[PDB]
Amino acid sequence: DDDNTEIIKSFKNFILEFRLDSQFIYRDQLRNNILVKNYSLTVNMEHLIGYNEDIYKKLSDEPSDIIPLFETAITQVAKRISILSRNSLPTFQLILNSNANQIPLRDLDSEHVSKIVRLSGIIISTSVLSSRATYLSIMCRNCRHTTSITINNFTVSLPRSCNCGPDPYIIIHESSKFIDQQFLKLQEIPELVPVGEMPRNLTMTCDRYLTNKVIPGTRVTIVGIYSIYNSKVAIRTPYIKILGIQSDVETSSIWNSVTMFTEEEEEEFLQLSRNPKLYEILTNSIAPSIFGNEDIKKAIVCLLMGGSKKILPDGMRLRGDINVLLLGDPGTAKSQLLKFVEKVSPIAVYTSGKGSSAAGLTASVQRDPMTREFYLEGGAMVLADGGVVCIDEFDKMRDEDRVAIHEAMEQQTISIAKAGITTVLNSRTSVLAAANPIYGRYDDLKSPGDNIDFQTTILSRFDMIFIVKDDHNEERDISIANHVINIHTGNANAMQNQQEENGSEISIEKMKRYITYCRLKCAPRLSPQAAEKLSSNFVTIRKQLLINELESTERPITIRQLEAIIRITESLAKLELSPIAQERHVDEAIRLFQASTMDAAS
Amino acid sequence: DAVFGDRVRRFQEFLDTFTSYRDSVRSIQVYNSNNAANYILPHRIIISLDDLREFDRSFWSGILVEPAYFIPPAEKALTDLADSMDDVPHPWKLSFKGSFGAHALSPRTLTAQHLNKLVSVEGIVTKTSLVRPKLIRSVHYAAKTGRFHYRDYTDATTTLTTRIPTPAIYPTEDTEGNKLTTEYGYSTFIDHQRITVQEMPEMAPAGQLPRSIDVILDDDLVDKTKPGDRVNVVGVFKSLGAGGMNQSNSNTLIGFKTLILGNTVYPLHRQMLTDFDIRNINKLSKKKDIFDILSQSLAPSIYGHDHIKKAILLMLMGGVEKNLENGSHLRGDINILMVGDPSTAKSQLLRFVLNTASLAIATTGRGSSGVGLTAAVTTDRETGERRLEAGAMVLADRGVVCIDEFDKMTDVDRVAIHEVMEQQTVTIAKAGIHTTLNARCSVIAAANPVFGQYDVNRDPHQNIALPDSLLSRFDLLFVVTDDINEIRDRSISEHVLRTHRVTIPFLRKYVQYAKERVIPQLTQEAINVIVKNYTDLRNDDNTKKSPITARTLETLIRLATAHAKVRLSKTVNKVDAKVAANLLRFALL
Amino acid sequence: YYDIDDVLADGTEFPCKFQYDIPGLGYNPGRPITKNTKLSLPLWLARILAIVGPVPFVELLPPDMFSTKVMNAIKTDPVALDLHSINSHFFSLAIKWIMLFSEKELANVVSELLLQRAQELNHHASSTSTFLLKLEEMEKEIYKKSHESYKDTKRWMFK
Amino acid sequence: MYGDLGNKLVLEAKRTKQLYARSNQDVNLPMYHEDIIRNILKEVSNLRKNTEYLKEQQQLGMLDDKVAKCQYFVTLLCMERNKRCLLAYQRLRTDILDSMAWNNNGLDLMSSITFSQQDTNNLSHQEQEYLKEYCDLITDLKSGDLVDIDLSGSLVPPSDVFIDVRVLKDAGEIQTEYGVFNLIKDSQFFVRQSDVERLIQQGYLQKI
Amino acid sequence: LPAHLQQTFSPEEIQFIVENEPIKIFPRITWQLITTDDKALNNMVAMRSTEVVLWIALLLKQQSKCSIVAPQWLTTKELDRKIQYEKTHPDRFSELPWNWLVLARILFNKAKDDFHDPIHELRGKIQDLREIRQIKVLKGLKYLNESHLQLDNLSLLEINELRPFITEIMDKLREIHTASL
DNA sequence: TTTTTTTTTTTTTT
Ligand SMILES: Nc1ncnc2c1ncn2[C@@H]1O[C@H](COP(=O)(O)OP(=O)(O)NP(=O)(O)O)[C@@H](O)[C@H]1O
Ligand SMILES: Nc1ncnc2c1ncn2[C@@H]1O[C@H](COP(=O)(O)OP(=O)(O)NP(=O)(O)O)[C@@H](O)[C@H]1O
Repeated sequence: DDDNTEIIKSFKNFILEFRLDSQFIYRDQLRNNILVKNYSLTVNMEHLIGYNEDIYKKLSDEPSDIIPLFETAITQVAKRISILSRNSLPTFQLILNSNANQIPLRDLDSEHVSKIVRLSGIIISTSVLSSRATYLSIMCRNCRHTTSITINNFTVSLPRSCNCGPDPYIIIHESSKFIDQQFLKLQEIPELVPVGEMPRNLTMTCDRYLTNKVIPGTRVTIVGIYSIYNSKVAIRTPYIKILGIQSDVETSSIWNSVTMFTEEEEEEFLQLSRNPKLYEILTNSIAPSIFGNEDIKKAIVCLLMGGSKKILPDGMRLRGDINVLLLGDPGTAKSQLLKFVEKVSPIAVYTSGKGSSAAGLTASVQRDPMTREFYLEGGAMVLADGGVVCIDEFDKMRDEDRVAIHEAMEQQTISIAKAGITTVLNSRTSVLAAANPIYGRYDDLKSPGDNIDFQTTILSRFDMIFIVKDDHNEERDISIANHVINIHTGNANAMQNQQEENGSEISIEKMKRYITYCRLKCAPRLSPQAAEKLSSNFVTIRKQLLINELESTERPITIRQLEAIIRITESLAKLELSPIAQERHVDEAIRLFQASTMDAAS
Repeated sequence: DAVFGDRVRRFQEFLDTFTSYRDSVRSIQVYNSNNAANYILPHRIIISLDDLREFDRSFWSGILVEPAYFIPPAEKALTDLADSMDDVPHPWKLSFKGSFGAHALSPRTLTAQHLNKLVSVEGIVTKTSLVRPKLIRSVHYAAKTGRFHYRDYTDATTTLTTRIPTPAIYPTEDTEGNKLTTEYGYSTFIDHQRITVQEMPEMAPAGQLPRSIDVILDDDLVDKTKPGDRVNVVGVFKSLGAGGMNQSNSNTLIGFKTLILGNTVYPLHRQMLTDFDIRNINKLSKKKDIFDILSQSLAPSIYGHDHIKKAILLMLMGGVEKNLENGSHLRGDINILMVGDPSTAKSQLLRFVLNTASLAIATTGRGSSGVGLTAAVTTDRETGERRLEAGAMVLADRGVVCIDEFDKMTDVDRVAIHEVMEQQTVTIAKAGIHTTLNARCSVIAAANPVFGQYDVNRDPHQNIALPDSLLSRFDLLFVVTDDINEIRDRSISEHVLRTHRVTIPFLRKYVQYAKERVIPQLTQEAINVIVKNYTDLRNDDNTKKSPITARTLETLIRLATAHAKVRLSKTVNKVDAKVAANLLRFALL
Repeated sequence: YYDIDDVLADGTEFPCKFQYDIPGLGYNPGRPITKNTKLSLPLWLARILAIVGPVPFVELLPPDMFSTKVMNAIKTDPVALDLHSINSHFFSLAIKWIMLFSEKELANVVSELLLQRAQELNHHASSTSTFLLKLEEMEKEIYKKSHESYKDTKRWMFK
Repeated sequence: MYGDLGNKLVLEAKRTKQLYARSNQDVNLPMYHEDIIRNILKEVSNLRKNTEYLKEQQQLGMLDDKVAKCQYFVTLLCMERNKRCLLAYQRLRTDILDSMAWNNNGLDLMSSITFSQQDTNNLSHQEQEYLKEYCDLITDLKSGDLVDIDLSGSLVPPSDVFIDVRVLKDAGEIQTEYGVFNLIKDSQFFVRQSDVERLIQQGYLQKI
Repeated sequence: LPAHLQQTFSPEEIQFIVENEPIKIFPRITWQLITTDDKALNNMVAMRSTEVVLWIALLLKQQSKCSIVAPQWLTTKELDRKIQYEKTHPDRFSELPWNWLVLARILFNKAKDDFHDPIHELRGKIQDLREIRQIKVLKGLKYLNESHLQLDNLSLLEINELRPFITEIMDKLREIHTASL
C-alpha cells in the first residue's frame, strides 16, 4: 500500500506538475469545482499518457484496484487546495473520459473483462435512485468495541474481529455517510450489430454526480469497466461499473436547460430572425430528401417550436403544439418525411403502431410479479412528453387508449385510475398523424370523412389536417424524377445541398439546437387585430361550411379549429423569436391551413 | 452521553422561556383531566421552528442536521417539563412546522446528504400500507415472589438511535425461575405503519414517471390520512437495514431501502373561516341573484352554458341526504352527464370541477378494474394478509367522480357503475372479503355522439351510447350543439382571442360552509308546485320526447334542495322549486 | 430615475387602504372611493400618499413579501431561497420601503441576506447550475461585473 | 391603466440594454417606438386636459375641495412618471448612440457617419439629426486636440511594438498616408502598432 | 465614452501600469536616447548590472541586446519562506513585490531564458501561492462589512480582478445601513 | 437455521 502510496504521490505529482501552457488545467479545475461542490474532476487520459505512460500501463491493467487510490490522493489534493489547516470534506468522485477507441456491444465477451471499454449504445429505462454506503461505524452486540469501516468502491461483508462471534456488528445508521447509485439499463444502438437477432441490454451503474445525468431513451456514451457479480456455474451477472459517462451530442438539454451559452448562438439565432428566408430556409432544412410538397413541408416546422401554451387561472390550459395529418396516397414521402421529423426532435419516440415498437401507445401499468405491487411501466407518449409524436398505421391504433390519444393531445394529460394509482400524468406531446387513408384515392369520390375509423371527430382533435394528392402529372415529376437519380448515386443531390450550406441552408443538427433554444424562452403572442382577423376569416370559414353544407352534406370545422389555427400563429411567430406577431405574419399561417379548408371542400 | 443532558439543559432554558408553548402543554394537561371529568387527547406538540433561532442557532441547525443527537433529549424535555406540571391525577412526541429550508425539498429527489436529516417532503398518498398494531414494551408478573417485572423492546424503526437487536422473545421466567405471565392491558403497544408518497404527477420534470417513497407513521399519525391526499410529511430520514453485507447474502450492488420517521403529516390543497370572512359569506347570501352570479364565475373562459353551470353548483352542494330509519337511504347527491359534438369544452369543463370542488378524482374512460373496486391486492402485502386498497370511486366517496368518455368505458365496468349509482355502494366477492362499503358519490361525466355530428339529428335512442339503466340514474343529460351562428361566431371569437391575451376561491370557501350549515329539509310550497309540474311533464313531455320516471321527479327534490343550500335558507322554499322547474325544461329542451 | 430599474422598481403594487374618501377615482366609476377601501398600488404614487393628508391619504398595510413568513424564511438557509421568484426586484425595492416606512430591524436582517448571497456569488468567480436562474436583477448584474472581470482576467493570464 | 403604458416601454428598454450589455456588441437599436409613446402622449395631454378642465372645475363648484386638491398632487405624478419613462428611455437610446459615436468615427478619415450605424432610417429622425449633430460636436474635440487624438482611436494600450495583421478580402490600397502598403486579399504584414489602429477598426486589417 | 470597464482597470491596462516600474538588466551594447522620463543614459556598459524601466528592457530583450535580471525576490528557496509564512499566518497575506503576478507572466513570456530553473517550478509555487492567498482572500470575504476594509497586502492584479464585487456590493451594504436612520 | 406467493394486467386467438 506504500507502493500504492508511491502511486498516490505519483498522482499528486500528476496534478501539481502538469501543464498545457501555462495553467495547470486540473488544478484550476479543482478550486473551480470545490465552490461548485462538484467534488469531482474529468481528466483526459491523453494528458495522462502525455504525463507518464507507466502509471497508465498499470492503470489500464487493474484499474479497479487503483481508481479509488487515484481518488484518495486527489481528495487529499483538495486538502492542499480548498483550505489551510493548523471540514467536513467529502470523498471525491472522479469521472474520466477519453477519445479512446469505440467497441461494439455484441462482441463484448470475456477477454476485455475487468478493463476500460468506450462504447455508446442507448439507454432504455432509468432505475430509481438507490442510495449506498460511504462511511459506516459499528458497536459490538457483545464487547461494545467501536469499529469504523470506510466503505469504498468498487460484495464485502462486515468484518468480525474485536464469542465475540460470529460477526457481532450492526450499522450505526445515525453516523454514516452516503451516495446515490443509478442502475442504468441500457441498450445497444439500433443500427449495429443486430445481425438477425434482437438488441441486447447490458446493465451498468452510476453513482454520485454521475446520477440522473442521462434521460431515459437518449443516445449516450459510457466508458466504465466490464465486470460481473452473482445476483441470484458459477454464472454471475455481467455488468459495467461507470466511469466516466459522457453524453452523445449534445445531449445536454435537460434540464431548464443549457446553452451554455457560447454567445455566437444568440447572434446566429437573431440573424436567422433577420433572414427573411429563415422560415422558408427551415422549410429547406426539413427535406434534403424530399423535393416538393412544400405545403406540408412548411407545416412540419411550426409544430416543433411549440405553439401558444397559456395557463390562465383557473386551471384551464390550452395545448401546444397541435396536430397534423399526412394521410394521402402512398408515394407521399410521409414515412420518409416522418423519419426525418423524429430525428429532428430533440427528444421524441417514433411510433408506427399499434405502438412503438413494442410500446403500449399509452403507459400500461403492470405488476412486478416479484414482490407484487403494480408499478407504472412507462409509455411511448409518456416518455415523449415535451417532444414529438410520431404515428404511422393510425388506421390501426389501439382503440381503447386511442381515446387516451383523443385526450392526451388535448388535455395534455393521461388519467390512469387503474389498479392503485390515480395520478394524471403529463403528455404535452404534439401529434403528427401519418396514417394511410382508407382505399387510397377512393375516399376522394366518396365522403372524405369517416375516413379515420368510424368518427369524423378525430379530425377536430387534430388541427393542420392535410390530404396529399399526387396525380401522375407531367414535369412536376420530370424535375423530381430528375432529382431522384441525383439523390441516389453519387449523392449528386446531396452534394448540391452542401453549397447551399455555405450559401444559405441550415445544418439541421443545428435545427435541433434552434428548436431546443427557442422553445425554452417564454411563449410568443399575437397583437389583437390578427385575432379579430381570425374572427372575420373564420366567421366565413364556418359560414362557408354551413353554406357548403346547404347540400345537406355530412362532415371538419369546430371552435377548436379556429383555436388550432391560433396556435399555428404563435408557432410561426416563435420562429421569429418575437413576443409579438404581425398581421401578415399570422396570414401565411392562415394560407397554410387554408389548404385544409379545401380538404373540407373536397 | 453527558452531552445528551447538555442538549436538555440548553433546551431547559427554552422551557418557560419563552413560555408560549406551555399554554397548550398545560392545555393538554387539563383537557385530558376534563375528559376525566366527563360524565382522547394526543400527546405531542406543534413547535414552530421559527422561534428556536431566537435562542440557539448552534442548537437550531443540528435539529435538522443530526436529530438523532438532538431531538431525543428535547423530546425528553417535553416529557420532563410536562411531568414537572400538575397533576398526579407517557413518552409523548413532537412535530414542528417549517419555516424551511434545505430540507425544503420534494420527494422527487433525496439523499445523499439529505439522508439522516429532518426534512419536509410533500405529495400524493399511495398506496396506504394498511394498519397493524406493534409491540414495544414487555411486562410480566412473578409469583409467589410477586412484584412486577418488565422488558423494553426496540425496533430499528422506533426512536432514531441505533440499538442492539432487542427482538424477539418474552423474558419468560427470569431468575429465580418463577413463572412470568404476559401483562396484557399493561405493556405498551404503539400502532405502526409505512406510507409511501408519490410526488405530484403534473410537477414531474419529463417523461420520467412518478416515484413514491415510504414514511413510517407511529402513534397518532396512523388513520390521520387516506390514500390520494396531498400531504406535507415531515420527519427524519433514516438510514435503515443491513447493506447486504450483514451476511454473505447477497453478493451484489443493491441495498439500503430507506424511509422517514416521525413527524407531522399536514394535509394540503377545509376550511378556516374566522368571523370576518363568513360575515361576507352571509353578506352575499342575503342577495337574491347570487345563484346566477356563482354560476357565471365557474367558467372564466367558457361561453354561457349557465344552465349547465348552475347544474354543476347544484351538484357541488351535495343536495343534502335523508337516511330512512331501518330502511334504505334516499340518495341526495347529484349525478349528471354531458354529451355533444367535440370541442364543446366538455373535458376542459371537467377540469374546472378538478380544482374548486374539494376532491374527487376524474378519469378518462378507462378506468377499471372495477374503477373504485379495490380489485383485491394480491397476494397479501404483507405478512400473510390478503388486502384490499382504495379504488377510484372509493377514493371518491362523498366527492366528484368525473369521466372523459363515459361512452368509451367497457360494457363490463358499467355493471359496477350501476352499483355506483342506485345501490350507491360497493359489493366485493372477489377472493375475498365480502364487505359492502359505501360508494355514495357525486358523479358527472361526458360522452360524445356515438356517431359523428348526428347528436342533434338522430333521436336520443341510439344517441345514448350507453343504455339503459345508466340513463335512469342520470339526473341530467346535456346535449350541447356545436351548431353555427355567425352572429354568435363573432362573440365566439373575441372572448376566445382575449382569452390567451364573482371570485372562485371564495366560491369554494362558501360552498364548503353551505354543506354543513345548513340542510334545508323541506317545505310544502315547492311540493304544491313541482307535483303539478311532474304530471304536466308526463301529459306533455310524452308528446315531445322521452323518458319520464318517478326518479326524474326525485331529482326535483335534489335540485330544489341544492338551490335551497344556495340561498342558505334554513328551509326549502317555493322559488327554489321554480329554479328546478327551470333546470329540467332546458334539460329536455 | 434614469436607470430603468428605478422606474421599474415602483412598478410593484403594495396593499394600501385610503384614510379618506377620494372623489375623482384614479382607476372605474366611483367616482369617490370610500375611506379604507383596500387597493394594491404602485409605489411611485403611493410613496407620497403617506407624506400628504396631518393624517395621510393612505394607510399602507405591510407588503406580502415582507411577511414574517418570508422574513424568517430567508433566516433559515439564505442560499437556497429563490429571490427571482419573490419579486424579482427586492434589494432594489426593500431599500425603498425601509426608507419610506423607516424600519430598523429587518434591515440588519436583509443586509445579511445579501451578504451570504455574495459569499456564494463570489464562489462563481471561477469558470452554474440551478443557481444562475434564481438571482435578483441586481443580484444578476453583480454577477456580470464580478464574473466578467475574471472572464477577462484569465484570458489575459494566458496568451 | 394609467402610468403603466410606459412600463412596457422601459421593459423594452431593459432588453435593449441587454442587447448592448454582454452583448456581444453589434449595437443595432430595434427602433424608436413612435406609436406607443404617442399613445402615452395622447394620455399625457389627456391628463393635463382633464387637469386643466379641473382647474376650471376647481374654480366653480369644487371650491378647493380637499379632494379636488388631490388630483393636482396625483395626476401630475403620472406626468412625472411618463417623463421619467420617456427621458430614461431616450437617455438610454442616446447614451448607447453617443457610445456608438465615440468608438467609431472611425477612423482616419472617418470619413463620414454615412452607412455607419446601419440603423439609418430605423433610428428616428430626431435622433438622426441629433446624432449626426453630436458627432459634428465630437469633430470639434478633434479640433480641440492638438494631441493628436485619436480619442476615437488608441483605446487599448500599445504593445509591442510590431504585430502581424492579415487583410480580409480588402483592397486597397488606401495607403497614400505614410507609405503605400498595397492591400490585397490574403495579405499580412509585420508592422508597428501605429498604422494598425485605423484599418484594424476600419475592418481591413485583422490579426494581432 | 469608455463604456468598459469602467471604474475598475483592465488587467490589460494594469499591466501597462506595472510596465512603468524600474528593474536591473545586463546590456549587450556599449543619440542619446533623449526620451522624456528616462534620464539615463550615456552608452551603457555591456555585461554589467544597470537600472532601467521595464518596457524598454522588454523591447531590447526582444532585440536581445540586453538581458533582464531576475528580481532577487523571485527564487524557489525564497518563495518557500514566503509561502511558509503564509501557512503559519492564516489572516495576514505576508509580503510581496506587489506587481508580481504581472511580472511573472511578463518575464516568463520572454525573459524565461535568463532565470535558472523557473520552469515547472515557480509557476507551480506561485500557482499555489496565489492559491492559499486566494483562499485567504475568499475566507476574509465573510468579514465583509460597512464600512471598514483591511486588505493589507494584496496585489493590484489580485485586487483589481475582483474589484467590482466588493466595491459594488459594499455600496449596497453601507447605503442601506446608514439609510436605516 | 429456515421460514413464504394467486389477481390483474395485458395478450393473441377462435
Ligand atoms: N420527394 C419525394 N417525393 C416522393 N417520393 C420520394 C421522394 N423522395 C424519395 N421518394 C421515394 O418515394 C418514397 C416516398 O415514401 P412513400 O412512397 O410515400 O411511402 P410512405 O407513404 O411515406 N410510407 P406509408 O406512411 O406507410 O404510406 C420513398 O420510398 C423514396 O424511395
Ligand atoms: N367556451 C368554450 N367553449 C367551447 N370550447 C372551448 C371554450 N373555451 C375553450 N374551448 C376549447 O374547446 C376544446 C374543447 O374540447 P373538449 O370537447 O372539452 O374535449 P373532448 O370533448 O374530450 N374532445 P371530444 O371527446 O372529441 O368531444 C378545448 O380545446 C378547449 O380549450
